[PDB]
Amino acid sequence: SKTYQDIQNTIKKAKQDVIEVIEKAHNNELEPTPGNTLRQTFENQVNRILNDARDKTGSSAQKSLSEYNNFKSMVVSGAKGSKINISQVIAVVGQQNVE
Amino acid sequence: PGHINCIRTHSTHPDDEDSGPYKHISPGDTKVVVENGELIMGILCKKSL
Amino acid sequence: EGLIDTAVKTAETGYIQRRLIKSMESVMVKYDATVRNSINQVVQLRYGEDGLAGESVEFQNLATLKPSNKAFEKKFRFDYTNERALRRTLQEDLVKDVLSNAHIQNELEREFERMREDREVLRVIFPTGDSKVVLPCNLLRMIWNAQKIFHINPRLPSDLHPIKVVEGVKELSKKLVIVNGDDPLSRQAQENATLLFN
Amino acid sequence: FLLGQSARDAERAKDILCRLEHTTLRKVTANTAIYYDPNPQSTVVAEDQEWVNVSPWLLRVELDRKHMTDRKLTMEQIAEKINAGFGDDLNCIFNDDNAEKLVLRIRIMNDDDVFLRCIESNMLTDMTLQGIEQISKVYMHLPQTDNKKKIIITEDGEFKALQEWILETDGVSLMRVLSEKDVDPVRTTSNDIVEIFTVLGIEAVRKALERELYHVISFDGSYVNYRHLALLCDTMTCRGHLMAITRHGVNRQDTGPLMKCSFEETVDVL
Amino acid sequence: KRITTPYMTKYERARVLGTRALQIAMCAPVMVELEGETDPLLIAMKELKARKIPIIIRRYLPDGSYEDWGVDELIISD
Amino acid sequence: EEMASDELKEMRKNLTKEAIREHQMAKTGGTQTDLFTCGKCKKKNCTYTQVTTFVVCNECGNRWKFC
Amino acid sequence: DDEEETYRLWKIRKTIMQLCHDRGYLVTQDELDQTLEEFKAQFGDKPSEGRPRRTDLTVLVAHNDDPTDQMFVFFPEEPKVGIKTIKVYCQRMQEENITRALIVVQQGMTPSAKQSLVDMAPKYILEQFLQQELLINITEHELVPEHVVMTKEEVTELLARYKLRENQLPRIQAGDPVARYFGIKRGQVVKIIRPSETAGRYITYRLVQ
Amino acid sequence: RQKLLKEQEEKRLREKEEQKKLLEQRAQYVEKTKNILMFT
Repeated sequence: SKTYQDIQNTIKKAKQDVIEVIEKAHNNELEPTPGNTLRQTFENQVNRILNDARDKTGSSAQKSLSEYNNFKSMVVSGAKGSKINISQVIAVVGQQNVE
Repeated sequence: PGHINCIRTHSTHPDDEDSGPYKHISPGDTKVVVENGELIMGILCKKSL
Repeated sequence: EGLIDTAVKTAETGYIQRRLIKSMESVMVKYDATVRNSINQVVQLRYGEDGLAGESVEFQNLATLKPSNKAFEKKFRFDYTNERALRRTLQEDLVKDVLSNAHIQNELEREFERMREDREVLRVIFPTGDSKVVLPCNLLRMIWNAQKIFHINPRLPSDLHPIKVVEGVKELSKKLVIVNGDDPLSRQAQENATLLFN
Repeated sequence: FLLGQSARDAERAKDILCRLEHTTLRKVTANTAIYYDPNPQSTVVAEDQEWVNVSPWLLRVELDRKHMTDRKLTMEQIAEKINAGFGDDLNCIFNDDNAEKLVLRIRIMNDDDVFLRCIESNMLTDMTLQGIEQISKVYMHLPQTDNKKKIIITEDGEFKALQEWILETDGVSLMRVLSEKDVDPVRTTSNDIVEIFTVLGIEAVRKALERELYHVISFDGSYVNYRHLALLCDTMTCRGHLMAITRHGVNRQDTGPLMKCSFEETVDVL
Repeated sequence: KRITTPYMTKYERARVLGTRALQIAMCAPVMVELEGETDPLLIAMKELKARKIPIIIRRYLPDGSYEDWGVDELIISD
Repeated sequence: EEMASDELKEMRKNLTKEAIREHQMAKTGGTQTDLFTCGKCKKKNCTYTQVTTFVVCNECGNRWKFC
Repeated sequence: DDEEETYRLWKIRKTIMQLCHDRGYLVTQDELDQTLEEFKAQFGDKPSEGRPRRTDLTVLVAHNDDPTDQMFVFFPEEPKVGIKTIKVYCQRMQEENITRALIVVQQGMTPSAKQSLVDMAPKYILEQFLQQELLINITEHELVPEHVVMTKEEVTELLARYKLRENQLPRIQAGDPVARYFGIKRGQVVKIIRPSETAGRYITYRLVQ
Repeated sequence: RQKLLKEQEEKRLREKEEQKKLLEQRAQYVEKTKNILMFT
């Protein structure tokens, strides 16, 4: 019930950051990153922000489990699963990329 | 079986443990150590089995 | 998207594997310890450039690779001047022998020189300092098993003269043969093949 | 991989990148307008550049400034190239590097109306002002992993990997690249199989194929014993030429008719 | 002047065991005292362990020559 | 280029600097830390990425992963 | 261009000297690794209608053990070398007992010339090298291993050791840049030495055919 | 110490061999520059 607060705060921060990036791109401040065009660098920054947010949420979720938890036991044993699966189940799924 | 000897690390083995003290006596029960085919330390996982 | 990727992979990889198998289906290792094909055309004078099965090979590390020149000197030289260290490691009936006798000293110096030559060879052969290499026999595990069986108790002075180690290694370097034959070309190939392992 | 001092500083590597990147008029030109100006001194447009220098038509090919500075060019070499490429048949009156507009003036001296259109088109499409063909654009990225960082044995002994600038093209020339100065002729590979066979040799092709195969097989973290890779590489480089694993490379070998029909082309080989 | 390896490869060992088992199953004399077993394959394995199989292996070389090795001559792997 | 005015020279220098910077490639992202010892160079500087945690050497550039 | 042309000529000369040293012809340690400053001070550094003109920087080098065997290194000025040029070169070579040579052509020679080159093969060996291929010494490249041209005696010894027919050995066509670099012809085996990661060193052989 | 000294003098012999090779190569260059001259 506290991990939910942390996750919600992180998601809101990520949303605010991406909105700020969009505002900067609209008002012509985000300069093109070397080797990429304006749209390419805009997309790269957005993707990096979302991935950082997802990783932060997953780490917060992982650190909030208990030794008696079964997902964590099966992941540390490596029998079937991974940390990203626990992250998607509890914290947040993430970006649904295609191609 | 037999007298096997091998060393393996557990999945949840903190990297900042070998450098500091408590190298041969791990609080988290990691750093699998088998001598003469007898488990001594560590928790078995996919890394060892 | 994932399902479509899996479907196309399941259709393409089969053809790839089929083409790979139909191009090397007759290659084999003849009794002449050499890899050929149906036309008896030699493809490799030794399987895998070494002539070893892929099942009995484990990852290892090269101690004499990527050291520091000062560290390499204080780990493979066997200083024979500090008699206190010898008394701590070897027994009294060997310290006097390793001190007085100069043949042992010359032999050990030659061993260190050969070690330096091997280190130079490794450096010129394995650039970028990659210690992780694959070799047949895991020597560290064997040494550990010997310690655990014979009860070495690594605190007391052991009874093992360095000359014994030098001669034993030289004989084992002779017993392990890959290119049989006393011909100069045969010996050159034998030295080349069983080079990294030695 | 840069060889000279350019490997360290990016200032002296940008010129190398520019000289290895194909630049044409289209990349530096911004506008191109033809005018039927009768008298050269009349100058229907307002430009005080022809009277100082001194056919009833001309081309005003004004160039861009930002692109020209990015590639670091000068109108002198552009005029020299545009005059030598088409023989002593035109007269390009370049402009000084002090005015704001980078205007030019191409005139022809000795059906004639479309000749200017054709010549402007065929020069704008392809002229090779500074660079080689094939190579479209070149990147400039520092090495983050040991697979591309420079390694030198230090006097103390430790390897001490060095971080040096390296380029990443998008084409295949190799031959014309290695000859360029400030280019290590020892570590600049090509990432192509058929190209190296016409530059270095069959053994180099074998090694390159081995490295590429190992790269593509170890990218997902998997591991395959090197013996298998070596055996495949040798079988593909046994007859000197690069035999293709397809039906067009294995059936050419003198294996036997019963073995060729198994793979493919049954009735043809029989 | 034999240059082939002095060890018995797995392929040769398997084929020799199978052939000896087939021969024993066809009412052939054994070359070891039977401790009370009947499976011909087990008898063949016992003979191989006892190094009494009356078979000699002919290893053909790529050139065309060959070498005759006897089961009781070279070392057995397993 | 040498005969150009001060303003023109400054503009050309700025354009050249911008072009040189834009020609570069963006560095690979990651969490840089000194808790992992790279086996290819012996240094502690490196960057990790969680996905299995891939280890990227900072100075030596040793690439590895931990499960 | 002037400076670039001088640099290209110097690089070509260095590559040719290195090539001759690799084959076995005795060469100065000085000219083997001479810098460009002495090259300028020697010829004149004005290739554009000046002193360092082609056909004057040619070099004749004799073999190490066979001082009677030499080889010329010409530099015809014609971008598209014809047959008359090679004809006069061969005619002038006929005065000496020389047999081998090396032609450095600006651009690819006409197909009609290759026929003449191969026609005089049994009597006067001569090959060609485009200047674009001489600006770099391939033998020093990382991918290319260290080749060694073998003698007939040791080739026969090898074939007899493994009891393997020379036809069964790997193949390498004469068109291979390494093959032309060492001048190896048909019916001749070349030793290869590659750094083996699983065995340290591994030596293989390839017969040219 | 004496073995070190004899190794040093052997290196001196190799240095003298390098000198003789250099002088021989110069002595043939004096003749070969004549051909290089008459060629043009």
